[PDB]
Amino acid sequence: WNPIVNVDITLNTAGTTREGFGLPLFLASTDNFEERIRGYTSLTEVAEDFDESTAAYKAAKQLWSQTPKVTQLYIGRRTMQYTVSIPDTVAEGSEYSLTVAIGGGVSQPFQYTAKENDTALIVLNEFKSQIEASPTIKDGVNASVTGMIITKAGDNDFVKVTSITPTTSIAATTADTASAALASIETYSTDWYFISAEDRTQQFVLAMASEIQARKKIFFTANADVKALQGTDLTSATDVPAQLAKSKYTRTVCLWHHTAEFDYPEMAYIAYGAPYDAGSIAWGNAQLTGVAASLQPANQRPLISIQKSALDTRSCNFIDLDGGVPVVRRGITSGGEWIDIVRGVDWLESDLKTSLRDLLINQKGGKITYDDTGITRIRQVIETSLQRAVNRKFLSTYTVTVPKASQVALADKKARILKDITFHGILAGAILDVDLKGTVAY
Amino acid sequence: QQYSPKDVVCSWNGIAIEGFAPDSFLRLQRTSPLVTPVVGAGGQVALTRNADKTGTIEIELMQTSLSNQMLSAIQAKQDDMELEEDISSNFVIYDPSGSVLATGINAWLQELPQIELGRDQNSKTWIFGCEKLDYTSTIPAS
Amino acid sequence: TLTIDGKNKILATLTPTTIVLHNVDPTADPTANKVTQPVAIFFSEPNNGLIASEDTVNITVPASATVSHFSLWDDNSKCVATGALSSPQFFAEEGIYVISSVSIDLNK
Amino acid sequence: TLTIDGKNKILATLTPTTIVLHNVDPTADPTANKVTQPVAIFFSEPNNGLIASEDTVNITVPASATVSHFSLWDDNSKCVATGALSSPQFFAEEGIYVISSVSIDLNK
Repeated sequence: WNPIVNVDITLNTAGTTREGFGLPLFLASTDNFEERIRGYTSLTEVAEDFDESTAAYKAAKQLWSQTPKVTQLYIGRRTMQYTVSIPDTVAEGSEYSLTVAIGGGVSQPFQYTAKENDTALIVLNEFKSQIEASPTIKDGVNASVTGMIITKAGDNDFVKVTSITPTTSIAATTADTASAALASIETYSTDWYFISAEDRTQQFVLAMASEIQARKKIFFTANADVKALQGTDLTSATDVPAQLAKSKYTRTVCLWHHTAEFDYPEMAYIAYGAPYDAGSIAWGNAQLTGVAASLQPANQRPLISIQKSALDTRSCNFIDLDGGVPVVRRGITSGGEWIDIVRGVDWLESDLKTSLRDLLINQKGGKITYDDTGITRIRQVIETSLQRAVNRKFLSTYTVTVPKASQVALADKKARILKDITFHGILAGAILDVDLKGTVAY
Repeated sequence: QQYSPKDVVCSWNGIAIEGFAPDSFLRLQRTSPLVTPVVGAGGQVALTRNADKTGTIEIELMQTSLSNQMLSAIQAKQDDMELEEDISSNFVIYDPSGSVLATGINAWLQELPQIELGRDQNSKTWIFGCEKLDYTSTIPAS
Repeated sequence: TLTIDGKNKILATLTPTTIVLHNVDPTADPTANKVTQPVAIFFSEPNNGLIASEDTVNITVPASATVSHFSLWDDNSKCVATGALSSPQFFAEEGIYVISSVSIDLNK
Repeated sequence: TLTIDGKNKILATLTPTTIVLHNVDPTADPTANKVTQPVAIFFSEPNNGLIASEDTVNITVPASATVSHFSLWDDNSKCVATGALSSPQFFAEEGIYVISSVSIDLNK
């Protein structure tokens, strides 16, 4: 039974959302949630599995404050390597406990409390035998003896050990150099566009940037080291912004903020252009609400001109305080390309791929034959796909050239291959800064 | 490399419109002249540049041609789509001889054909609009 | 007598990047007995005052070689920490040595 | 040459069931150098003259062994296909070999 009219007012606030190309994903080193890529649709949902001090909640709050709320936020977990070690000496029959959880059906506790003579070890090695004998834990949990590390091996991927008194300490995330983390997350779902991470180590950050550069995504980082605001020559410093610029990585966005360590200001940057469309926006001068200007960690004052110019050399974006209004300036990737161009290009590939997929897979108007008619069909789809870019105010003109059927080698036809299809579009820029040279005041 | 009606191919919305009538089957036309000169009473002449390049593509397919069902099927689908979705796609016309060198940028389906059943087999004329009938040429700016 | 907060806020700056295998126990500054060519080793984030390698590292071991000790190296070509692997081994022929993990720990 | 339809029919009778690794190219005398055990392998239905493995199989290679070649023994103990791996690998200790995918193909 339901009433004729069901009304339920709450003294909540606004937060009308908007949908656009790109869905953020936050690579957090957590322990909850079922498998990778849990997901969340509102700040309350992200708080039902994470605490205030938790890294994921910190990132979620910044991205989801703004004003146009992002439709959905993806949260993925890095595979975990819990390590155990006795911190004290084994005393007679002191009770030791730990609970290993894999998949969903694993809550087996483990007690040994067997050190009558002396252990000086033993207990951990005793656990090794016990941990490999449990009927529901025997497969999936790889352990060692040290001189233990309950990792994962085969089938089951998620592991978690927890105790109260003895230890069950450390995290030591297994996911290595992005690739390992990426390979896992790709298997689950590949519908995310914007990627970030909780880790800030140089080894890891440089690994994601190289790894992201291969696929069609954008990496949003945030660094706070001082060694970047002093060097004016690129091949002099070892700062991550310098490392990115030297490697010429065009799919990695760097935002130099002083809160880069304990907070994730890159989340705010993502939520500025993600809700809107792809390419019909400028990631340049942006009034990111909430986040403050890029402060100096030494003086707690806004960055000076030389420091900003040094940052401009490494292409890492900052937050310039122009008319005393915190404005994210530059709006460029580490590779020297404007962010909107990279996003628009990625959208153009997706739209071209989808539109061309229809003829080949869904056989819209039938299978494409290898003559002047078939090539024309391909040109129409490519031309149509580029036309949407023009209507989107991304491009202004395009020019698609296709090969003539008679000029096609016999080898390609036998292989059922069509190459030498080219298009040449002209971008439409945006005025981000002016220079008014006033004549006089005579 | 002379004009032959057997190589002229037209493609819209990813389909391969074919089965043209033996007589005039394709008819492109701009809806407005390039310039409209205005002549003063004295005799001075000024030119008005028309910022209206829309055109009209008419196709005469014979009724039993399969593309007639394909185009009609698209039209039926396009009526059920919401107002926000697009209903236009570029109208590429290709001819190796270079007789026709015009594109149908943002072409929509304007008018449904008129069925004229008779003793013999007649044609069905599909009329397509366009936002910019762009005339091109093989010769570049040189 | 450091505290976890401390413990962690210390190993974060360590960042070992390279691992070299040795036949015998390293000296004060191991320079000889380097049996395998150095390879990159990606470590992880400190947590509860200990950092461990995240990537299963495979190193080529030449023929007629023995491996019993290792020395981690940083990006400045300065050996950081030294130790012995659990089980040494003799490679009579050309082969590959695998290290599941190495854990720099401060809990004891 | 055969037809696509002809190849599909013919391939539906090979039906490999087990896979055995080898140390030397098993051309002739395929019963020798039987390093591993006959682990079972499952193949799919023929499609465009090509069969592929239904799932990844793990090979329990014994310690101190070298594997460079394999063979697909069928139900009635016949070696129907030899073949080499990427590079001869020395399993100095106990380990398992992962076969991601093995495909029999006639489109050549």
